[PDB]
Amino acid sequence: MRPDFCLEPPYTGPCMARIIRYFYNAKAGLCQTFVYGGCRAKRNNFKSAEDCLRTCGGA
Amino acid sequence: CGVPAIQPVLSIVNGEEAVPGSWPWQVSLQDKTGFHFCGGSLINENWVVTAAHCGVTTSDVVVAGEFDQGSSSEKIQKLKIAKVFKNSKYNSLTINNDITLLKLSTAASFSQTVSAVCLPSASDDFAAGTTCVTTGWGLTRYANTPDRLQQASLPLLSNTNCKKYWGTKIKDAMICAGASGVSSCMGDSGGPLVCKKNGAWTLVGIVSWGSSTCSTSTPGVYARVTALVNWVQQTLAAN
Repeated sequence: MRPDFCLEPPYTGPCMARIIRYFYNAKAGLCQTFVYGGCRAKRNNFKSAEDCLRTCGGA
Repeated sequence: CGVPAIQPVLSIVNGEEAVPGSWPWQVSLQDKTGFHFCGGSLINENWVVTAAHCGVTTSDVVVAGEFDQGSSSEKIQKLKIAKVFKNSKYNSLTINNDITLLKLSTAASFSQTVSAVCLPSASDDFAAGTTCVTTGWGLTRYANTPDRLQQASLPLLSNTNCKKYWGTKIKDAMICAGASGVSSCMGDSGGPLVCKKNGAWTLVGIVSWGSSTCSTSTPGVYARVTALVNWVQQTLAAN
């Protein structure tokens, strides 16, 4: 089992930055990159693929 | 400050390509690989002002004198960051007080394409309806960033009119502009919103947040420099 936040689609947020973050994609089983706006990040938002896989792998 | 050696020509979503080097204070904030994540403005040879949510670190670099990010031959200045001064009052929940200062390791070499923007006085009053300009390499369509620097003219909005849309999300260190057919977008954050003060381009806002789809009919929100300039001056004086 894994946290439900791992199943949420990536959330860019309202800020206008172009920051590379990782999110777990349950459809592929891998952590993918996405553009984060810089504020109000949801939990399926990681600074590294490793952090993401350790938190959401297998969801 | 505020006087480009190369004059801009004005007729970011629905903006236009800027005249190369016409916004000399505009810098690109990039990681160690050259990836652009935010914009910023030079306020002097050793300091850059940007947004706090950009999360700049001493591992990132300030790129000055740039126009075409797709041109490897274009001459630019890659400047290292010595220290990052994030306003301690930055609210990560409301996004208020969204400003950060970057102290460069080595001073930038001012020239025809690299110079500073002017800072306003805390008591300056830039009236609603005033036509200002914002620039940056943010998305032009809500997608990859445009290679060449973009610009857009847009009006400042009264807090009353801005709140007609954003309501109580508008805080005291924020100023709105836009909802006029143009919009800042991913990659523009930290960049400048400038208006002329006695003929000199002065930093009135710092790209912060807004429509999650970069809608051109919605007010764009910027960090209000007049409400944060005293903090800027105090930081420079102590460093």
